[PDB]
Amino acid sequence: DPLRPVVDASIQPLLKEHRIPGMAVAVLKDGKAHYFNYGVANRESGASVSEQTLFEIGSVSKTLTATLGAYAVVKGAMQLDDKASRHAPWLKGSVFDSITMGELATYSAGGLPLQFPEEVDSSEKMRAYYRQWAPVYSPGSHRQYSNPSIGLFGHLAASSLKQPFAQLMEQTLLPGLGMHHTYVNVPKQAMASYAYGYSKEDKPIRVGMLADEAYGIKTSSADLLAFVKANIGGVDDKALQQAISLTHKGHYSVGGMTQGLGWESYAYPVTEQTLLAGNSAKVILEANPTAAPRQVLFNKTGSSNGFGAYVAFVPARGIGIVMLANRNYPIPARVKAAHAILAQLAG
Ligand SMILES: *C(=O)[C@@H](NC(=O)/C(=N\OC(C)(C)C(=O)O)c1csc(N)n1)[C@H](C)NS(=O)(=O)O
Ligand SMILES: [Zn+2]
Ligand SMILES: [Zn+2]
Ligand SMILES: [Zn+2]
Ligand SMILES: [Zn+2]
Ligand SMILES: [Zn+2]
Ligand SMILES: [Zn+2]
Ligand SMILES: [Zn+2]
Repeated sequence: DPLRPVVDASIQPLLKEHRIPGMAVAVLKDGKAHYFNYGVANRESGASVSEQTLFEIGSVSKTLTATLGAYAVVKGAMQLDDKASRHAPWLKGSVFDSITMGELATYSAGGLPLQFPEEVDSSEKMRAYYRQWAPVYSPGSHRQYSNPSIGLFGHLAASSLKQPFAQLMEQTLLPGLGMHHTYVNVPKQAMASYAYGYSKEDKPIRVGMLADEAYGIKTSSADLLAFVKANIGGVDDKALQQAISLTHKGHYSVGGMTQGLGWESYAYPVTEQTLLAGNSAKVILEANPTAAPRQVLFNKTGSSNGFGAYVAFVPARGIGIVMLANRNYPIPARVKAAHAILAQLAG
């Protein structure tokens, strides 16, 4: 593979510097998938990573949850300007009478936090959490990246479709996308392909309320590259195609980043500096005011304990990259390596 030297030059230094036990890398160019696999999925078994190895992709899950939401819209079960409580009777009477589904999807409802408080560990406590929640900002005015925000959006999207979220994903959406080894619940027969994550102390670890919706997907580099392909070349089902397209529309911007449903987008070519800034601690951790929206590059980061994932692609150039590791290594390292590889593929 004549792309191997290019990918190795950017990936190998990451593996050494951060002692990454294993990484699956997949690249798309000119309609062809290329797989580059490094190290081990499981340090006990010493089993090699392949493009069929399942990794936790953490917040990259939000691109798939967004696509379910968009599918619900395409099917007429909901609209992004619906008030949230329209799809949750238990939210009637709360501030969610005046927050929209799109605002939940784009983390712009008014300062829902990054994580549920640790005490919110059941269905009953979660419902009380949202019912008592007091907005910090007016709806639409600030982005605060939030699991409770998009988690709720996904949860209500499934409810709009009258099916549990895990079932819709595993039985309809993901196989519709060509993703047959992508799970919220990894089945018995897939367990032997399931990587372990490795904490900073080299302890093996595996994955909360609305975990499924916000960060719970297990998938392979092959499946994730198929999702990238679907975001470039498209898919057979008309409803799913339109769903995917809705996830590309920009809602608002924060600096040079434009927020859509799940995917975050940039004018391409994109400087390393612009891509680093939109994926910076400032953008991830603080509230930022929303501004008017923007070739286009789409990306999403994901970081669970013991896992670090990144996906980026450019439909106008037919290029894309997936990087899945079982170490949570820094986002800037992911962004830099991806940017370098895509620049070489773009020619
Ligand atoms: C998405 O991956 C999201 N990550 C999380 O919600 C989790 N942890 O976040 C950090 C490490 C900040 C924390 O400890 O609070 C998480 C999910 S399952 C699990 N065990 N941890 C992050 C914030 N998104 S990303 O874009 O920064 O990667
Ligand atoms: Zn490190
Ligand atoms: Zn209840
Ligand atoms: Zn529910
Ligand atoms: Zn520690
Ligand atoms: Zn057809
Ligand atoms: Zn919007
Ligand atoms: Zn402000």
